Amino acid sequence: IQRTPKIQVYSRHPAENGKSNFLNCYVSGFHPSDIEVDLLKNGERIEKVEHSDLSFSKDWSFYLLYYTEFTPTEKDEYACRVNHVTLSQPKIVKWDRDM
Amino acid sequence: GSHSMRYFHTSVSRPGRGEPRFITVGYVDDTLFVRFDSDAASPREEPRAPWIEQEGPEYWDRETQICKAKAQTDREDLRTLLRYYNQSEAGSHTLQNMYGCDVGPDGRLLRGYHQDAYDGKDYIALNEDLSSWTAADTAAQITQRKWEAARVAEQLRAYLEGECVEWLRRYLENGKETLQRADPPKTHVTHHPISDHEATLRCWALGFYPAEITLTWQRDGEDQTQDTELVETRPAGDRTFQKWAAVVVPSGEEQRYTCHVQHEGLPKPLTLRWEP
Amino acid sequence: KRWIIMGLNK
Repeated sequence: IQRTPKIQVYSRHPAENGKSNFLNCYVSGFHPSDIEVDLLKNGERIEKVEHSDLSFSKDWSFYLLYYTEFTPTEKDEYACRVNHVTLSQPKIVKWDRDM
Repeated sequence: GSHSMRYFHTSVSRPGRGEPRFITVGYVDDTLFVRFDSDAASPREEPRAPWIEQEGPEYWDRETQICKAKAQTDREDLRTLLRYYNQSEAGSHTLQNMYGCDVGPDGRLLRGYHQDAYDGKDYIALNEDLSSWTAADTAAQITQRKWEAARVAEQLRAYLEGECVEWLRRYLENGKETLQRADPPKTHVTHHPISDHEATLRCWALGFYPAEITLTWQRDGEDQTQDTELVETRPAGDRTFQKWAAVVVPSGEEQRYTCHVQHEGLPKPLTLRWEP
Repeated sequence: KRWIIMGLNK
């Protein structure tokens, strides 16, 4: 069995341009556990990104939080790029500060 | 209120790339407090909450020994299950296990758990009686026969009714500052135009703990279950959680809509309306 | 506090 990841990209605190915050990509509901997750700034991979230890939900599907410190601006674009065996190509979800 | 302790374990084989990866984490309620990862440079059980740091080196050495032992039994079991399912040694396979206890406000055992899955599917579980097993298939029936012969259930019941409850009580006291504090959600309603004729109303709940929460939209007192987009509750990264619920509303009918928020940190369930 | 048991195999 294979289960494709759900993806949410969001900040720890409400986004205010020029104020330090954390950018989060929460991936969940997936199986198997092998997954590639990158945080992007203006299309390019962010280097220092940390993640939680693998755990799972009641239906056995896995979840992980990937995160990095960031200071958002008006211009800068952020995104989460996820690859998994269930995906024919990597899925990119853009950060929308209203979601 | 009621509380829980849970340990989660995952082993994932990787043929050609060394021994299976083993990761285990422990939670009290929605708070991570210990972890062990076989791929760490010097793998040890490590603290992940401040209230567990006070446990002495005997505790940490023993918890490390137990995790390492579980990693080993899982490695053995992955090989065994290849036989049970007539599978080749070429592929990656996954074993998962969760166990633990729920207690009520008085600290008595409400329910115990111990369940296993192979390749993301139920394999074998201890029943709620803590005395019998449910095996998912004929392979798992072999394990059931073995575990019945080794009186596994009796020992598990002893743990679940004893140490599990007793140490959960200990942790709840030592960590009472956080574990016994509910942080209520900070709530707001936002409005997002889609077109001339419609807009999105999004009801937010931020910074809450524990994760359990109910967010619902009503239109003139009626639940909009079918038309509400509800995102999965998500971690903020600082102990707390976030969630939102959204409805698409015909422009003009906004006031027929109210968002309702239930959280154990809320004395009265909340009623929110959109305000321009 | 983890459960301790010996050579529990499937």
